[PDB]
Amino acid sequence: ALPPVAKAAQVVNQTLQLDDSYPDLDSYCRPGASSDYEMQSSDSSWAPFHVVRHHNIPDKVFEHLNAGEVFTKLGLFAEIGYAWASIDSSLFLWDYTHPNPELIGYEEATHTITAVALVPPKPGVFVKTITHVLVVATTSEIILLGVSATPTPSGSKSLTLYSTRMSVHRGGSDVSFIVGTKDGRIFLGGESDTDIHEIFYQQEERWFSSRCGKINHSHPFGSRQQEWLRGLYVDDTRNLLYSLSNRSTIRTYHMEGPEKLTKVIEKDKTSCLRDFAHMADSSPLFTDKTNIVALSPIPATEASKLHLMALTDTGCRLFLSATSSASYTALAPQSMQLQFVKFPPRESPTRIRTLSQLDKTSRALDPSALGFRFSPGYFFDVVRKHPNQDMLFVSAPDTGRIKVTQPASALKYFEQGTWIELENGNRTIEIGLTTAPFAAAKQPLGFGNELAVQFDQVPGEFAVLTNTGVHIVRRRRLVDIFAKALGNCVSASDDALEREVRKFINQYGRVETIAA
Amino acid sequence: RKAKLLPMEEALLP
Repeated sequence: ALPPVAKAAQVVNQTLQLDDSYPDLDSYCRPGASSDYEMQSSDSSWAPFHVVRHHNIPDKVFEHLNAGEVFTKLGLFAEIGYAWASIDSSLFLWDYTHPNPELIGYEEATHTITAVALVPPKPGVFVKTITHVLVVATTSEIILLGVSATPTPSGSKSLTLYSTRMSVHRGGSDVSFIVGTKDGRIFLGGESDTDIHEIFYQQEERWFSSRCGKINHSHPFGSRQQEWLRGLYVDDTRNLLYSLSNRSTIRTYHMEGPEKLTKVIEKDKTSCLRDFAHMADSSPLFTDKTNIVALSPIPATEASKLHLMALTDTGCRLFLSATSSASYTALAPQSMQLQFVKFPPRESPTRIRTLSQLDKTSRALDPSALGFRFSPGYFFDVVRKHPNQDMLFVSAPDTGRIKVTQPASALKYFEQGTWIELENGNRTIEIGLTTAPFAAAKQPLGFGNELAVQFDQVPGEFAVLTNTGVHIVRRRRLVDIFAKALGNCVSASDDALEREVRKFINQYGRVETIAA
Repeated sequence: RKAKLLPMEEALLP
């Protein structure tokens, strides 16, 4: 009754639905806590990440850096494969993928540069060939430059700069953090206070309005205690903006319009600690002495409830939900609550290979100085136990185990982890994604299915900027691990393969293993 | 080498 190709198409349709039923983040990070890790040696074929190459800082940048009179700073434009260095009032960009790069110098600025960022342009403003806007903040003003990052035959963007006549006086508030939205909105913050500013700009000059303006969205007044920002974070999928303060206060702002920004949540460390105390498992790794060192937004495509990850200096990952009071009038949330905690692993890095309760006391990630999360959960933590050498903890969801876990009530935040050692003197500065953002589906269910996209998009790669160079870290897929493991079985017995294969079956299941 | 800054005329339309 039903011919071959139609029968096989039925199998495809049911297989597509099976891959798109991969558990969403909310489902395996339910209220509670977890310490589930399988640690892998960095030199192992089972390593979830590994360093593929490194790019030294050009010698000319070292000449300028050591010629610094007062202030210097480094940063990453990982989206286009560029890095930058500021020396006092001078800025230098370069393509770090190029073996002998030329330095793009920009020295028009009159005062010390305090922040630099590469953001999308405002639509309908610039010629289509302008791909980005370069924001340069000094102690006196903020400067906008047009950017065209067109790809070259070699695979590294060609960068040319355009003047704009767009600039505004800074004012009294320091600018150390610049972030941009998908639509080209530019937000500013710094180390003077917790105020958030926005830069507006338009093509036409008017007699009653300049081409470029600046406004303070915080509208402060009266008595104000000392407090400033540690970072700004954007989530376009929810039209939200987050700030982290030096007191570990998390503020949430909603973009109710193309020119509006409204503060909708303010959650201090005490509130986080109160939520934590109401959880079943309390821990000495999170107290009133603990600092939150970084935030990472979680987009709505990845999870409905969990909006935000917060990293403590003890290495705890705090996952916070946010909820609106109502269901209709984007809808702004009005509450934020600490729901789930991923506690640190226990295994420390070792030169020699060393040999079920919730582990809520590990110090392996203490102190955590910098932290980053990328969908579907790739986690980088800069652990600074010693003041000269950084250790990099890198982990990923155990996609294979999460996909096979049954029933749904048994789902936990299983992870594969590893330690990547940086040489003595390497101080990590920034980590950015070099490939396209990960997404296996368009909604939380199916979103995190790494297995499904092994052959549709290249493995994620991450540029780790240090004070000596840029290191490229690459995510390894099942097929990469399987191929590497088999490569070690080439010189062994019939039973040597069967043993290695059984490791894969016990983690990924038989079908996924045979498919690899 | 100081980067050549092409003019605003090309940059913004129309």
